[PDB]
Amino acid sequence: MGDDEKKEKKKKSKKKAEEEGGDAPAAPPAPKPPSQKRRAQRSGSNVFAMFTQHQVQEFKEAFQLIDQDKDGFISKNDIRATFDSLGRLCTEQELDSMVAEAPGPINFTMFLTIFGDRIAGTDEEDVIVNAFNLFDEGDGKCKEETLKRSLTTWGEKFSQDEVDQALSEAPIDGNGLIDIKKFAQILTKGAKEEGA
Amino acid sequence: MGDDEKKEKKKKSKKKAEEEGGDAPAAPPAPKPPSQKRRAQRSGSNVFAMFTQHQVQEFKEAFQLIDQDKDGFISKNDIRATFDSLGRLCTEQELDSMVAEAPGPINFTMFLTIFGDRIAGTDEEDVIVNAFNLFDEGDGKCKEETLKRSLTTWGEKFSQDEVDQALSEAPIDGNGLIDIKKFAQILTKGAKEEGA
Amino acid sequence: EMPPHIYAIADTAYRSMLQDREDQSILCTGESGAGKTENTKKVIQYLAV
Amino acid sequence: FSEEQTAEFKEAFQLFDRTGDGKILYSQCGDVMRALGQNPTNAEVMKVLGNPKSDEMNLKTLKFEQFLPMMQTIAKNKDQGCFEDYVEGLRVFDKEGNGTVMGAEIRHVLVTLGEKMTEEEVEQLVAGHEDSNGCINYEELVRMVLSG
Amino acid sequence: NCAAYLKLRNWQWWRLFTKVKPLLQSAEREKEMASMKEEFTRLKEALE
Amino acid sequence: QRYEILAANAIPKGFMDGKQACILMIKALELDPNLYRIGQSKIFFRTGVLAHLEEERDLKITDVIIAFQAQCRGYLARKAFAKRQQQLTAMKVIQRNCAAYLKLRNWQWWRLFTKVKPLLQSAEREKEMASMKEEFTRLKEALEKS
Repeated sequence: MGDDEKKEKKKKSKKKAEEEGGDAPAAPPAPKPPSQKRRAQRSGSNVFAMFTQHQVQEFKEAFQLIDQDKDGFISKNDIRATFDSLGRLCTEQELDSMVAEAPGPINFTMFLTIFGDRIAGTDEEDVIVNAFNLFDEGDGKCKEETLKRSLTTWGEKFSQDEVDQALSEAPIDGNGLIDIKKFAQILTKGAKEEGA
Repeated sequence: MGDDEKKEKKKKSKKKAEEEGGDAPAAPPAPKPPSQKRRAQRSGSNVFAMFTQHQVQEFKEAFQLIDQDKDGFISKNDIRATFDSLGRLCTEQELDSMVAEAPGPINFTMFLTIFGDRIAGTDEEDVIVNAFNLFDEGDGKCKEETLKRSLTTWGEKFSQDEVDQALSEAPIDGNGLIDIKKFAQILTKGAKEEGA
Repeated sequence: EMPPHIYAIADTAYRSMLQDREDQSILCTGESGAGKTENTKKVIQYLAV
Repeated sequence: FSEEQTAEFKEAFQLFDRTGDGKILYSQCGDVMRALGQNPTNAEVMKVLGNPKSDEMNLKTLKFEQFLPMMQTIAKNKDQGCFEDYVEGLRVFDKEGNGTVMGAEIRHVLVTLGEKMTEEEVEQLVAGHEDSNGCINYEELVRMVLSG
Repeated sequence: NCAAYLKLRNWQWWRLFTKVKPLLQSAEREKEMASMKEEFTRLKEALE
Repeated sequence: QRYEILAANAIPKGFMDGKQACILMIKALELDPNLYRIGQSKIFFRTGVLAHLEEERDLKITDVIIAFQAQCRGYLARKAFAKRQQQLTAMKVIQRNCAAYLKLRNWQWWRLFTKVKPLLQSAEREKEMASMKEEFTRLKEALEKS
């Protein structure tokens, strides 16, 4: 007695992560004298925008977009014909691998199991403004000579090819590659489709 | 019938409050008569509207590391699981005190009313903060010695044991117990550590 | 109850002035070391509180 | 009083308690009464309280069938004024006779007369009913006090 | 980022942000209440 | 325009010359002929008199100027009563709390709303939206006439 509560603690699994991902742990609590389980807290949920408010909304609700045959999992044929329903298709191999970023049944939970956990990639846009915004000596701009000379000469170096591609894309005005716009040009509410 | 609404809420109400009289035993708790859902409505309760754009989606902004039922929930079987893995606790005695914020599906459409029930559930600010903020006079606080005189001499008289434990604990802050904060330790705007 | 004193006249002054709007002077008289010097600093000690 | 409004009074009582047992401080009597459609002078109340000084005025306790009879024992009332009474009784700062009233002086009467107002009480009743020179149109200051 | 435009614009699990993804809502009244928000303080402050 | 109602009985009939009606109010609390002095605007008093009759005028204006100050107190207390309109059952709740204090700092839904709560927009906002439109217009009008 003091026990029936603890019987019940096991249906968490029966629809979240565990039925794919014992990877994402059920964490054992509940020591029978039930004064005890006040030690089991997850203290400190903060960093930069983990659910960013124009992204992870969409991802999850693109389960209701990416589940095409409306089964409740995501097949090889789900990701495909749903990308075809937008446009640019991956080959079945590219898809196969993109499914194999999980062990098999990428359903509603396995989907977000790999989605959230992957917290790393590219730099944040406000860091990317700091990229050239920390080089300027006032409130001003960036002299074009200095952005050309740097990309080729300094530290990690580009090829000519690497600069010229970046240069037809690069918004030159007043001999000054006003950096703030080019940063938004590369990474804002960016392109679809490439994942999931 | 409508007891169906109340079986879904003998699941979800039960989310308030049927076993709540725990160590202080077997109280006259929440009633089965349907009108009384609105005595469970006491002050300290804010619940944001359905297509919230987001004060309700902020619960998605943490969703990942909480849930059970991921088509997207926390059931009976998830505060009669999750609090033993997230915020506090329960003996069969205090069972559905805390587990009375989920004896039945906290759907996302109920995450809504669980951070709703966070800023609501257990006697929240208008009760707790004001328990002493009403004994208080103004931009003030209450005197330490006078609060010792209370706890023992006023009403159901308590023991030495009870005073000593609640003495070493009492936030004595300038000859006066910082009552507003002894209660609202549990509240404000700068932490994302416990309960949820 | 506020009677013959440098104070007494000074609250007569302080009240009237503000009613009547005629400005007020308090002027000691009389010879050497006759406490002009002080009865002044009383008008000072009066209005100060 | 009807049970209806008396229930509202039961609450206006119930709210204002100390040790938690149906006990209101003497101090609170007139003020609660004032909200309850009444303006009982401190002198009127002091009669039906039994002349306390500040000490036992702050210390002595009411309970509901001391409060509610008091409420009533003033409420059915004798002289209580109207516009005509209060235009004369507020021509009460006319300086020459002017149809407009004295700014400092309206504050002072409120400190200086009978029921001595604090600075706080004085300023609140008066403020912003004067003009640039500090003349208050009493003909209106009257209706302001008499309804609200 | 500059070499990432030249190279890293290329995986399978990164560039999925728009087309049918602004159709998931939770941004409408914000677009107005960003511009109105700026006017909201521009109205509050100047008044006070 | 102060002593007025020392004689609530003497003055009636709406309005009344200043100067004269003052003799009517002043006589009604004895105010002896040799001790008060009338000019155009100023009144002058002898030692001892002004002031105990100002004081005793507080005692004899009572009737309407105390019932003036009363209306004020009224009008104000309506707005200002506050301080004790409260504690009762919440004090008894301190006792609920205290019987459980051993289990109080020990609490379930504590802090997990608010650290990632600078980083987010969409806030109170639906409560805002309707009332924000109402707020937008009002804020304009009030700035205008200032």
